[PDB]
Amino acid sequence: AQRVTFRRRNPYNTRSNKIKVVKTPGGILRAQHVKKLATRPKCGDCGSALQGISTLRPRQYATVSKTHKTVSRAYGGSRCANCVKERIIRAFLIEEQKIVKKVVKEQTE
Amino acid sequence: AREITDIKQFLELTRRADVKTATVKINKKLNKAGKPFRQTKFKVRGSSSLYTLVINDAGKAKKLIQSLPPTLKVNRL
Amino acid sequence: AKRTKKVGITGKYGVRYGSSLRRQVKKLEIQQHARYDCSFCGKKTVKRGAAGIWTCSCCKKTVAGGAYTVSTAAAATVRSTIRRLREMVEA
Amino acid sequence: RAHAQSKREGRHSGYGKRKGTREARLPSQVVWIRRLRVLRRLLAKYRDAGKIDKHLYHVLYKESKGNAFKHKRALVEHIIQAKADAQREKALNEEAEARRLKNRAARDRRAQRV
Amino acid sequence: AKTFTVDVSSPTENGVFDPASYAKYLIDHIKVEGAVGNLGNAVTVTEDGTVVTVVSTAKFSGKYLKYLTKKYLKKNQLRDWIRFVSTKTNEYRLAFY
RNA sequence: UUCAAAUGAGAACUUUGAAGACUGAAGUGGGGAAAGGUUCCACGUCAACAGCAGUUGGACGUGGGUUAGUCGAUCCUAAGA
RNA sequence: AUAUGGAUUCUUCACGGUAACGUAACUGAAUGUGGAGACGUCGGCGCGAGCCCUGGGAGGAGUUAUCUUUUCUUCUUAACAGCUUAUCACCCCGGAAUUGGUUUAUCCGGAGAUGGGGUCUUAUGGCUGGAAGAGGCCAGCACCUUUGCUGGCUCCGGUGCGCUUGUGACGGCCCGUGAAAAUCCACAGGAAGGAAUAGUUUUCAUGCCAGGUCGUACUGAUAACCGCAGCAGGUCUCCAAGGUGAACAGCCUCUAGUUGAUAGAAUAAUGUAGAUAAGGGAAGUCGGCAAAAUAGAUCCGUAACUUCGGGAUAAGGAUUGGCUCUAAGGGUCGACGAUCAACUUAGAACUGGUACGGACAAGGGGAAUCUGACUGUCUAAUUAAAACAUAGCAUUGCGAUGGUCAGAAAGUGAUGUUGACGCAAU
Ligand SMILES: [K+]
Ligand SMILES: [Mg+2]
Ligand SMILES: [Mg+2]
Ligand SMILES: [Mg+2]
Ligand SMILES: [Mg+2]
Ligand SMILES: [Mg+2]
Ligand SMILES: [Mg+2]
Ligand SMILES: [Mg+2]
Ligand SMILES: [Mg+2]
Ligand SMILES: [Mg+2]
Ligand SMILES: [Mg+2]
Ligand SMILES: [Mg+2]
Ligand SMILES: [Mg+2]
Ligand SMILES: [Mg+2]
Ligand SMILES: [Mg+2]
Ligand SMILES: [Mg+2]
Ligand SMILES: [Mg+2]
Ligand SMILES: [Mg+2]
Ligand SMILES: [Mg+2]
Ligand SMILES: [Mg+2]
Ligand SMILES: [Mg+2]
Ligand SMILES: [Mg+2]
Ligand SMILES: [Mg+2]
Ligand SMILES: [Mg+2]
Ligand SMILES: [Mg+2]
Ligand SMILES: [Mg+2]
Ligand SMILES: [Mg+2]
Ligand SMILES: [Mg+2]
Ligand SMILES: [Mg+2]
Ligand SMILES: [Mg+2]
Ligand SMILES: [Mg+2]
Ligand SMILES: [Mg+2]
Ligand SMILES: [Mg+2]
Ligand SMILES: [Mg+2]
Ligand SMILES: [Mg+2]
Ligand SMILES: [Zn+2]
Ligand SMILES: [Zn+2]
Repeated sequence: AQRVTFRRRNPYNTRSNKIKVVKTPGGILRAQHVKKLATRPKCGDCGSALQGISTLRPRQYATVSKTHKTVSRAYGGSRCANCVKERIIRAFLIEEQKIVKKVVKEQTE
Repeated sequence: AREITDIKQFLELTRRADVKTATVKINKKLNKAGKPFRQTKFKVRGSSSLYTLVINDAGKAKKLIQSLPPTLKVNRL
Repeated sequence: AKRTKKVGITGKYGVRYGSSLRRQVKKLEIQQHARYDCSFCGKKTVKRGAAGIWTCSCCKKTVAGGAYTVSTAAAATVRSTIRRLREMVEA
Repeated sequence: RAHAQSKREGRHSGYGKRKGTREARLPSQVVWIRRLRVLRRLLAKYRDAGKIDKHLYHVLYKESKGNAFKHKRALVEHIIQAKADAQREKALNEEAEARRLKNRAARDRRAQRV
Repeated sequence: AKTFTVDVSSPTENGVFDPASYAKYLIDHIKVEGAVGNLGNAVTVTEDGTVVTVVSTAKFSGKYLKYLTKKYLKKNQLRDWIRFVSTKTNEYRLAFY
């Protein structure tokens, strides 16, 4: 079987030196250096992967349109749908409870 | 390298004022039944991308070659 | 079938370290690897992370606890004492 | 190729030709995974095709997680026997309820004529 | 039905060849389902004097035809003067040198 | 290791062909890091070196050769300075 | 830097979907928030790639006394782009015990399971463009040169506890929970600027310009490094074919590489290395030193003692080849039928100079005593041990204006990003 060599001067099997063995149109086997895989962006509230947001290396996000990096909702590509809904419910209920607490304080005096 | 499918879009691309070269490539493929047909690829060299239109109809291919602008450097074969 | 008569989880240690030490380690390894009831969601899904950290796989709530048990008896006593003193302070 | 063909026909596989343990030659875990996967896919196929209901499926799934079944043939024969027993019980209960209904009808007409 | 043609005109006109013997060898040695000589309505080998034609419905290939032709040439010490060469697909010839 | 041919004043050791072998992919294979610094390659060439030899060489003499927006350095911070 | 097109706006800064969310766009300052960068190790399982094996066919080469539809070999597809494609996760309907679903591994479900229908990440795979014009394998011509051409084929599958590697969802482990920063993006917010003989939008498409400096040869070692040298030493790492075999073991082979060690002639003693040996079997010797014996796998069987975990491969036995069969263990499609596919185990007969883990490969065992619990560590270059360490046990100091220890001194320092379940000294 044909054997391959690193294409860069790094001879060590480090995280940044991963290679794949591909066959070229010349009919031979050659190493191709593969970038480290991207990590899905994660919700800032619960930590789950954010649905609908592309998974790219940090600087690749500068080369894609806004549609790839956000979701049409109140917190886009920052918080997940369930965490946004929980934020809505908490905000509304706590403001209502603030109103009732204020009136209770006013009517207990 | 991009593939296009609209004849009108290809004709628009052929006049984009930065396209100065095209190529017409003839292939001898088979139409999923063993019959050897003539496939024509029109490849227009844009500044950033090479646009390829694939036509499996030799008559439509000849019509497109006739309709190509006369200042395109058509580069048959 | 019952694979070991008494060593239990400490069968991994073989014949080493002494029977008394293996028993003492066995008790606390059983405690630290046990599943505990989540006080928040009511599910038997609380497991230890590092020492003193106990996380529920459901509802993702983590509570600070003992090194090998979720709640030490000293901490339960301190909780009761603090509840009593808070009640005396408020009334 | 000739030696591979001979091995496929089963030659050169005796005790004098084995140097690794049986587990080394073929893991018992691999064998069990194969057996349990064929048992589970057969159970799922039967449940989807309606040959068994979900309760018998659950019982047989737990039994197949237990050893309880030498192979697919054993599971199929056990399913056959279980369904035969279920049919027997159902027929017995149907006949008992038919006899009860007959007796109730006779009692009713007796009371209406007496 | 697949057709394979062999142009023997060059070595037959250069004297040292026998198209009839080569064809007879083809019927006698072409195997069908492992058995030789059992070419019952499945392999036909016809002759014209310059072109040997094989029509096959059973398992047959140009590789097998070349193998049998090389065997025949070796048997008749006709190698190192005759080559079984493919000009077009399933169209071969006996190049003479 | 062997045979023949070529070259040469001179051939066990150079070259080519033929043969016999080995490393047997954790190589006597193909690349690199440190280090070396031209040892790379071509031509000429054997006084010295290659603990025999030498027409050969990592030798001697003269030349040629290392082409990047994308590979690295450069930038970041680590222990630390 | 930019001009068009596209988009948006008369309801100024978009529409659609119940929703998860979708898109070619679809304003967004300060400030703040979040994410990526960004992370351990092992185990099994799934998937991908490359390799391996293999069928048909289209070419070339080898063998052909005989046999071999035969042996070898080519049949390939990059970055990038468009469409599409997952596990996981999420959404809508619904309310489940006769509890169901489900992994190799037992987790999940009224905090909403199963089920039905959808959304999403694009690792990855598929098709297409790149791209057959390339590369590969051939054929037929011509050749004072440059060698010139002219044609053909470069296709369709299968298989898996296979190897290497990547990855996914998990599980085990910790008094160990296994970097940081540059950088990039998103979100909250609404500062500000915005339309109607017209405004907005360089996160949509296309278009224009530029991208400097230094390194780049070669060896990387039984000759390019270090060891005084062309030194049997030392020196970090990537890829990794077939067979036998559990195997990256040993042995043989393919690709690639080498055939380099001063040679020739004899075959004395004594050597170095490898071996054999009648009968005896440690009587040798300080001492079984050295050597021999054993060895793989399957089946049987396994004592004292024990911290119950082991001892244990205890001990001690039987078998193993070849060949011809038999049986069992599966996938897919519609109790069976059709079809496809790979090995593992068991058994039987036959057979031979009773041979068969036939080369290779590969435990000697037992009864006890002293000693150290064990794994581990050291005198590199005469000592590997009972020595050191170790977990365990115990003692000591210290509550920070402190204990222990540094510094010539300091507005100095280690423990200390520490606080008695700690640090320090034994
Ligand atoms: K999106
Ligand atoms: Mg194995
Ligand atoms: Mg097991
Ligand atoms: Mg020599
Ligand atoms: Mg030679
Ligand atoms: Mg060897
Ligand atoms: Mg060898
Ligand atoms: Mg040189
Ligand atoms: Mg010399
Ligand atoms: Mg000399
Ligand atoms: Mg020189
Ligand atoms: Mg770079
Ligand atoms: Mg729109
Ligand atoms: Mg569900
Ligand atoms: Mg991809
Ligand atoms: Mg590795
Ligand atoms: Mg280089
Ligand atoms: Mg090199
Ligand atoms: Mg090397
Ligand atoms: Mg040196
Ligand atoms: Mg094997
Ligand atoms: Mg003797
Ligand atoms: Mg004897
Ligand atoms: Mg004896
Ligand atoms: Mg004696
Ligand atoms: Mg004596
Ligand atoms: Mg003595
Ligand atoms: Mg010895
Ligand atoms: Mg034994
Ligand atoms: Mg013993
Ligand atoms: Mg010791
Ligand atoms: Mg060990
Ligand atoms: Mg020493
Ligand atoms: Mg020593
Ligand atoms: Mg000691
Ligand atoms: Zn969230
Ligand atoms: Zn919980």
